[PDB]
Parts: sequence; C-alpha cells; structure tokens
Amino acid sequence: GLGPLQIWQTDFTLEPRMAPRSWLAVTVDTASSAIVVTQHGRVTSVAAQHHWATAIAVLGRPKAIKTDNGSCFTSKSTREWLARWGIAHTTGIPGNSQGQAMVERANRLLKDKIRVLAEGDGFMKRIPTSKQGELLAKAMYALNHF
Amino acid sequence: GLGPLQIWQTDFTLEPRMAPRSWLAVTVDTASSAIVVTQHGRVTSVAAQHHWATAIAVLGRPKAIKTDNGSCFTSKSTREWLARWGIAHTTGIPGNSQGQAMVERANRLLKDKIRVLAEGDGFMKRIPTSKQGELLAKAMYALNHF
Ligand SMILES: [Mn+2]
Ligand SMILES: [Mn+2]
Repeated sequence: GLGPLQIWQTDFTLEPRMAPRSWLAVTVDTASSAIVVTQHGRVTSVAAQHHWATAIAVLGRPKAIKTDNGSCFTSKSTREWLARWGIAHTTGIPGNSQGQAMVERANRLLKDKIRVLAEGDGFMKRIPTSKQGELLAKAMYALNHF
Repeated sequence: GLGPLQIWQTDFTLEPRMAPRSWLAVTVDTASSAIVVTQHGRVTSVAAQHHWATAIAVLGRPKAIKTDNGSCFTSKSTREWLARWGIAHTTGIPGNSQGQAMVERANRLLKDKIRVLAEGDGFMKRIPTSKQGELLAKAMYALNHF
C-alpha cells in the first residue's frame, strides 16, 4: 500500500576478468536492493533487452527503469521492447548529475566481489571461460543473500 | 520461526522446441513454489551444477535438495559440489513412488506455457535459436509472477 515503488536502475560496466564476455549488465531493484547481473560480449541494444528479459524472470516486471543515455538504452529498438512490456523508461534529469548512484555503487561492490572470489580460486588475472558462469552466479548470491 | 523448510525439488525434462539445448533443468522451491529453469545441451553432472549455481543466485542456498536417482545427480562430482556448498541431498524413499510431484507438475506447466507463448509468436515447431532465451525467460516470469 505505502511500500516502495518498483523502480529499477540498470547500467553496463566493463570487467576484463570476464572476457571475452566482459560487459556486465547490472540491475538494482531500488525497492529491495536485490541485484541481477548477466554477462555479454558487446554492448548493444539487444544485450540490454536480453538482460532485462532475465531480470524480469527473476524479479517480476517493474513499473519503471532508470538508465543513463547510453545508446543501447535509448535506441528505437530498446524503446519499443520496453513499450511491448509496458514498462516506463526515464533517463532522469539531463545532466541529472546522476540519479543512479545505487546502480553505481552496486557496480563497484560487484567487481570487488568477483575479484575476491576469483583470487580465492587462484585466478589472479582473467577467469578461465568455463569457470565464469559459476563464479558470476556466486558473486550474485553473495551480494543478495544473507 | 515456524515457516516452511527450505527444500527444493529439481529435475530435467526434455523439450525439443528448445533444441539444440533441449534439456531443461527445473527447480521448484517447495516453501514458495517459485520455479527456476535453465537450458542445457546434454544432461550431465556439470549441467545440474550449473543449473543449481543459477538457482542459488536467484533463490538463496536451500537446506536440502530432493532429486530422483538420475546419474547426473548421484555422481561423485555432483555429490562433492553439493558438499562444497553445504547443501543436504536426498533422493527420498527408494521406490518412493515419487516424493517429487511438485517438480513433476512444474514440468508440465512449464512445457505448456512454452508451447502457448511460442505459438503466439508464430513458432509452431522448434523455436529459432536466437529467440529461445527470451521466450524461456518469459515462460519463467509468467509462472512465478502475479
Ligand atoms: Mn553507463
Ligand atoms: Mn528425472
């Protein structure tokens, strides 16, 4: 009734430890603080849609999503994909200074967690491609569950 | 305090509409009835571990998981992977008749949902490989969120 509005913040951040699919798409559900992250080979409009398809399966459909003005978020293709799901999109104030510190903070916690767990498994540089998926899933678990 | 025990049921089911990665690994969290499904090319011990890595990221670590005696669930490799996470594993009673109707039911709801959504998009036989991921994610959303 009076609980938080279901607003997500989403952003992409680069992580060479996860190459070749080094772009991580990160969504923070601002009502719960849960984090959803997926890995992608290139930052395109279709990679953002594939990330949100997975975040929806996991967190439900939000009422709105806030992003920056990155072109994979403002293309015609991504605007139509969000209209097909009935989700409102805002890039907030222009020179907003950033109405998305929560996802910015999530991005740093996430890359720190990835580094600490990868180094615990003995991977000091790039994580071998066949170990990436389970280590990303472990970083996600660690940041969402207590 | 007196709520449901965190027990999952997991099973693999075959779905040719999703070929080549036609094996679907399905986990039902018996306390919440939430469903987690991932797609795999072969039914192996590593495909079950990769599915549970993702289910853990999404639902948290359970106290125990019930499966059938399928060899990808009873191998040495899968038993050690569950011991590393500290999760108890039971295949229930031997000739239990099936202590896993919930996941059995989830399997049929899931393949029905996949068929109805794929046919709504015009795919009457196999779903094209590049449309699979978003349609699986849509079937998962539809069965978990109201
Ligand atoms: Mn950005
Ligand atoms: Mn089975």
